[PDB]
Amino acid sequence: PKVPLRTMSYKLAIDMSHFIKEKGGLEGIYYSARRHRILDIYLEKEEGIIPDWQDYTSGPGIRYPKTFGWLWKLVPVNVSDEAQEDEEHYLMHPAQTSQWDDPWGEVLAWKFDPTLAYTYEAYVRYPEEF
Amino acid sequence: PLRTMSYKLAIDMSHFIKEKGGLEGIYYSARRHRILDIYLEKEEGIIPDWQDYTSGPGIRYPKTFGWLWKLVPVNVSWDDPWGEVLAWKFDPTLAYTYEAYVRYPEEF
Repeated sequence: PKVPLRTMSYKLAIDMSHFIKEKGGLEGIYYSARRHRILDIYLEKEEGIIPDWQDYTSGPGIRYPKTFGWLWKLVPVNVSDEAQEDEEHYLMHPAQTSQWDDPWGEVLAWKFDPTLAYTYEAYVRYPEEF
Repeated sequence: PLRTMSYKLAIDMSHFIKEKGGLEGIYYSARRHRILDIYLEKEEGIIPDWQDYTSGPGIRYPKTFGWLWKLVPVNVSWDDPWGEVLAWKFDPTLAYTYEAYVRYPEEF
């Protein structure tokens, strides 16, 4: 039936990290609050993961996942050339995020990082965010 | 991972694009043609050998069976060798009729 709820432990975070990768992964997909909550619902629905686990550090640059074992961090994506990323947008995806949705103005995309299983960067670098 | 544009892929990419703002009603140009080429080469690794449209005056039909987009003239009363403004129009019946090959097999 429905998977019983369970919190994302360290081992579960790794297994879910690879489960999402095997499902195609999130590489290079642009981050967003809506995509964030969609990811949350996907793991509750298919795997019963209580969705109190997906959070990222806030400083500029890499946004490290605050649950240790989650291997999908956020990275800033480089400036889009004036020509022709705006014509590309009109042509294909006319509905764009505003970069100032992020407090640092940075456009964020998911990136996979296996080393995040061996260093809890979020807590090692920014303990004050806990 | 370059992959070539199959029928099922053309259907899906047709739908993905149409789902979003997509190409609907947008003025066609040789520039915008290549931009679409790149955006698909990059975002899905599709060799850009698929997006051709039949030549003559009138509606231009896509030469990849499964690509659900054609080019339609806009009434008004230039880039086009026939003297027409062209616009992208989604058309789901191209899933079931290879109009390009039916009407103009010459171009194959």
